[PDB]
Amino acid sequence: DMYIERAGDITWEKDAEVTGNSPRLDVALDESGDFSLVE
Amino acid sequence: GETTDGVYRVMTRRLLGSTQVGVGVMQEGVFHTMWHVTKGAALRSGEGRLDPYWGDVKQDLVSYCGPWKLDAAWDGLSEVQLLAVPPGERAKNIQTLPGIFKTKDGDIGAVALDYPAGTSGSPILDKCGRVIGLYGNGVVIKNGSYVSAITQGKRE
Ligand SMILES: CCOC(=O)c1ncoc1CNC(=O)[C@H](Nc1ccc2c(c1)CNC2)c1cc(Cl)cc(C2CC2)c1
Repeated sequence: DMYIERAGDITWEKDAEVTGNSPRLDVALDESGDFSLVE
Repeated sequence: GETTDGVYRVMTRRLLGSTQVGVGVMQEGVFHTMWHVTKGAALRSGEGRLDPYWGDVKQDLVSYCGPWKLDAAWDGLSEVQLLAVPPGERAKNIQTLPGIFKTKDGDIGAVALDYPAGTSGSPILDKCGRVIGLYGNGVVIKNGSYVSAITQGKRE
C-alpha cells in the first residue's frame, strides 16, 4: 500500500548549486514508455 | 488528507521498513507523478484516499483526483532547476542547462543528473517556479551515467 508525505514548496532557489552537462542524444521511445539510445 | 500545493514523497510499507519509491507534485488539487512509480495504484494521504484519474504508460505519467494540470514548457535556451527529493534526504534544488533527446517525433529537453531510482517524479522548474516536467524517465549513456527526459503531460 502506498502513501504520500509533503517534502516542500516548489520554488526556484537563487544561488543553487549549478551542475550537469547538456548532451544531445538520438533516442527512441517504445510502447512500454522505455527510452533507448539510437545508434 | 493534505491537499496543499507542493512536492511530495511517494512511500510504501510493503517492503523492509518505509521505502521511498518516488516523488510527485500536488497542484490545483491534483497529484502528478510517473506511471512507473505507482503502476496506477491508489494512494493514501493521511486517512484520505487518492484515486487515479488519468494515466498513460507510454508518456510514463499519471494524475490523481483530476486531470493533468502542469503545462509549462522548457524554452530550449535557459537553465532550469531539478527540485530533487532523494530518499531519506532533504529536498535540494540543482540548477542545470538541459541537453536534448532527439526522437523521430520531435525533440524534448533532457537533464543529466544522477539520483537514486526513488527520486523519479521530482519536478523540473523554470525561473518562474513553474513545473515544466518531471525527472525520472530516461536512458544510461556510454559511460554509465543517467540522463532523464523532461517529461511533461498535456493540459486538456
Ligand atoms: C531497469 C534496467 O535499467 C534501465 O533500463 C535503466 N537504467 C537506468 O535508467 C534506466 C531507464 N529507466 C529509468 O529511467 C528508471 N525508471 C523506470 C522504471 C520503469 C519504467 C520506466 C522508468 C518507464 N517505463 C517503465 C530509473 C529512474 C531513475 Cl531516477 C533511476 C534509475 C536507476 C535504477 C536504474 C532508473
